[PDB]
Amino acid sequence: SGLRKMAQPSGLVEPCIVRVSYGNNVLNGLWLGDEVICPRHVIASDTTRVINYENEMSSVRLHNFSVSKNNVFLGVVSARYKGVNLVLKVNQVNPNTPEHKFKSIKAGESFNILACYEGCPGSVYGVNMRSQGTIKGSFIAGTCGSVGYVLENGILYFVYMHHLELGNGSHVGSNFEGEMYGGYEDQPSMQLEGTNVMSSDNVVAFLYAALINGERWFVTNTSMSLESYNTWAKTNSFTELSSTDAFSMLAAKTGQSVEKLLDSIVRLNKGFGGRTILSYGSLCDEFTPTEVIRQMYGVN
Amino acid sequence: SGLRKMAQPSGLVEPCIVRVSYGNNVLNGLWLGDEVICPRHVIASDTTRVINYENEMSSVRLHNFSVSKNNVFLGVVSARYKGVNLVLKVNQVNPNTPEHKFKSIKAGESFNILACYEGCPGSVYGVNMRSQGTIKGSFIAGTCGSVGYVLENGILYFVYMHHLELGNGSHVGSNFEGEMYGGYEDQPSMQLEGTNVMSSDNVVAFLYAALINGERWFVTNTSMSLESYNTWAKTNSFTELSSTDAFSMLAAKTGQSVEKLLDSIVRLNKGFGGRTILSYGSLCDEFTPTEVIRQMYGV
Repeated sequence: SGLRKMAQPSGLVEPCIVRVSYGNNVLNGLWLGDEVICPRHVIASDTTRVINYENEMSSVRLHNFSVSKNNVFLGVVSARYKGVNLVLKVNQVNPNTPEHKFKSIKAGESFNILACYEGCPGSVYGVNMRSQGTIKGSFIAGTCGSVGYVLENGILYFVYMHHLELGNGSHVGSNFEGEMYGGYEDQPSMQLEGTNVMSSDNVVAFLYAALINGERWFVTNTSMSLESYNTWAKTNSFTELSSTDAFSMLAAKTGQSVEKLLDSIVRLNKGFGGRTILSYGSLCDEFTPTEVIRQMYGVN
Repeated sequence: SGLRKMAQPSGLVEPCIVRVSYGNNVLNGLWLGDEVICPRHVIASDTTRVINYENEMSSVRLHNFSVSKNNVFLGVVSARYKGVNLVLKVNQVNPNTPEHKFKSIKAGESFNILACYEGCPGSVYGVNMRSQGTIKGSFIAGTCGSVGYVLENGILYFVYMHHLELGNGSHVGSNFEGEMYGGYEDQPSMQLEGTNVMSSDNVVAFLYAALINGERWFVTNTSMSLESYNTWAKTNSFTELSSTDAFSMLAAKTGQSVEKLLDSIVRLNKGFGGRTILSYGSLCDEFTPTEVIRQMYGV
């Protein structure tokens, strides 16, 4: 069973998705307790040109918001910005609010996206946060407000809320404190993403998955120390490898030390030639050590 | 923008998942009404040797089954085989049984898998049915009994239950009528998969997505008519293309009419020459035209 991207189940999250419209703008929000959070650009008069958010808020009329789960309509009793998110106090507590926390995702970490269309959950898939604070997902007009979440040992953390797409196609969102990942502005502007730095952690994990799957052609039987690799990485847009401790059970299971995979990376970064790994034509950094271990052995 | 294999939400299915054990075997079952369905091989006293299902059925002792949700067990009142599925009547109705239907998936069609580990929902991902009736999923020991479903216009359909993995890594399961997709036997035998036939309409969809996503290297100053492509298709493990009717909007926004993409397929089959398309080193037939259209400019 090769390496494919998965999402954790979505059932705890689905009951919290609501439809939010204001003016001609429609998107999704997240309903926990007596509050609904959604991108603040929903109250903007024209999201196509620069927005003066202070003015849009001063002119705001609460009864112009339409917030709904299905046939359930939520009166908005107040609205305030919390960074790039709008927080709407509403007249009903969501009876299906799951127990949860909030946290921010770091470069190289994976999480789940529940893509929603006008208030209706549509799909779910796994993503991985890139160094510049963007993700390579799949969002179309109307998916703003979609929610990113991760479950860790029974704890549900909400971690992302979708805002916009960069000119280069990458996707940008915020955490629930309202800080935009990557620092990008919620405006129609020419901001650039910048150069992305590959996660060595995840690429080493990708190669272990390939070994476990029966592909070993990139195996060198020559090992590169963690220090030599790290100096090489600072100069080739890859992150410094923490320690080799995260791969202990993977190295034991395949018989390949991390240092041999490090040597494989330096060589494979030159180019796969006419060969592939897990059907990819180049190194993949989308899978974390923990994703691979669960997917390959399932002990989580 | 962007193309990813996605799955439809699992909230309706998760409450139906249960742990079913018997002997040294532990796998998953689907709990609907007062019945639990699971792969009948959970009854095998020895899974390393050919299984005689009549004998395992004759000597069954209902008390040896253990069926539970969370740490809560259910009583097994009876057990019968329905094709390769084991059906167990239990002493209790699932109060969370969603409204549902059952249907069979055809070659080239996509559906969702809710991968489960010994009674517990662990992950959700989309798959697509191969010509020989198998899927390329990610199932590891303990995920047998995982469930395949599809949502269409608000109607939930259960379509697959996972049984086993063939020597070549391909995955085999049955429908809810108890028929194994592809007619494979539910035995620990070394049966082969058979020649895999690539779905053409899905490959064109994929190439269209690559165009929309910005890759053009594979597009050339050429066109291969519907009729001639369908001819090459027949002797090169590829299906026939009914019409170009499905691609109107894709062909319209990319500016590449279908017959040009058909030409690309014929020429990529021999290798990408080291290049990639949406990151893959070979052609992908895992996405249907509808799946791609909905993700490209939105429905």
